[PDB]
Amino acid sequence: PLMVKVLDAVRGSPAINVAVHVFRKADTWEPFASGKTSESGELHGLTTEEEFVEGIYKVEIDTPFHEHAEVVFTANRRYTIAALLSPYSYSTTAVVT
Amino acid sequence: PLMVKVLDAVRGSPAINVAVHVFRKAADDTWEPFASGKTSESGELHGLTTEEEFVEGIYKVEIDTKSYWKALGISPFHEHAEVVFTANDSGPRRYTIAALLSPYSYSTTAVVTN
Amino acid sequence: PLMVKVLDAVRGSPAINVAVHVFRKADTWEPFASGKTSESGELHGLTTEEEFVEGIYKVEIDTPFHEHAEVVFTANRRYTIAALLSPYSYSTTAVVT
Amino acid sequence: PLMVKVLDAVRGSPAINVAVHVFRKAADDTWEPFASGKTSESGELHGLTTEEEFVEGIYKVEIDTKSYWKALGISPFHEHAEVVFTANDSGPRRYTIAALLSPYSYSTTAVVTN
Repeated sequence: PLMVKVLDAVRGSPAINVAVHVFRKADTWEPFASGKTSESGELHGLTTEEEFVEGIYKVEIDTPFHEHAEVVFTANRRYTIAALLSPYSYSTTAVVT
Repeated sequence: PLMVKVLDAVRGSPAINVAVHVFRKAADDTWEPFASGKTSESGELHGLTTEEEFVEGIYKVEIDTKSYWKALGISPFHEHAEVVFTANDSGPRRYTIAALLSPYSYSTTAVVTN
Repeated sequence: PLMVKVLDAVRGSPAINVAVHVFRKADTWEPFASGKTSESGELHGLTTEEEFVEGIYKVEIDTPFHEHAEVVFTANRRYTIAALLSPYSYSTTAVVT
Repeated sequence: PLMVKVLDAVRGSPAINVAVHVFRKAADDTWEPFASGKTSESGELHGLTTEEEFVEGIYKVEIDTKSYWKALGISPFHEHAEVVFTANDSGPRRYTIAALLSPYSYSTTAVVTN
């Protein structure tokens, strides 16, 4: 029900072996799921539909400048959270089907 | 030293009266409130901080986009647009966080000057 | 060797049934390939590796404001041209593997 | 009535001295040269046209990004960043084309004011 795809805007490639942390809003953040992006820049199998209940979720992407993406959304369909990384910028898109 | 500029990609206009919250990471890893405001008619927010108070650290900028879109009659995806970055670790710099907003997508760009 | 994916940033969905025209630089533009995006917002089978030779290509995406994406690049790997559409903005990303 | 602003997402800075070419579609569907210039130290380009000459029509803005990146020591994907749009079909408006550049990605946003 939830997938994450990370792309590298400098190289035009998947961002590989990037640590991704997913949190669910308790109201502090409690760890929900995590992994490292694959060769395709993807992270699948983070959760099941049974455990991916309604609530607020945060996707953190931990890769001369340090910045960090934090994607916060209400969920519950299938969700793809895409992020495109640059040294001084990122973009994120949600595809909900 | 710290400003925020927000554009609306649905209207092709500045995003006006968008709430922005800035936090700074404290030594014990909590987020302390640092500054807040709302964007002007030009989609800009100035006066968040002074050079004295904007010390080296890790800062989190949250742009309250859900409230913005809903007031426009759009049901958006994200709660906020958010970015975390390290500031002033090579001495004082001036930072503009430039955000481009769509209901299901956003970008945040740091424009850093010396 | 060449695929195109179109997304809708207002709806968080594939952009479906959007006409896409591909041109190759002759130096005017001559039609190289075209189609309409599928249910997944994708356009596959535009060309074969044999015919996708080195050169300059242009991908045109024809969907109170009218604007139009034109993505121009030198090719020749596999190329994914992604575009994300908004009423007054678009983004495009190239993933080359 | 027509300005261009360009940011560099690799350097987190304005994109300076980037060539920009604007074209207008003629009645017989050819593209006629309309205006050109280079961005300033602030990444901005003004003075492309006057209100008189910026009539209703379809305009194409090309930002010469390949030359820009290569001078920086980056091998980019695109030849240019390009956008085609209809201008002034509801009477005169002022347009800013705001571009955000990375080697393998860009966005172009029209900020339209009355």
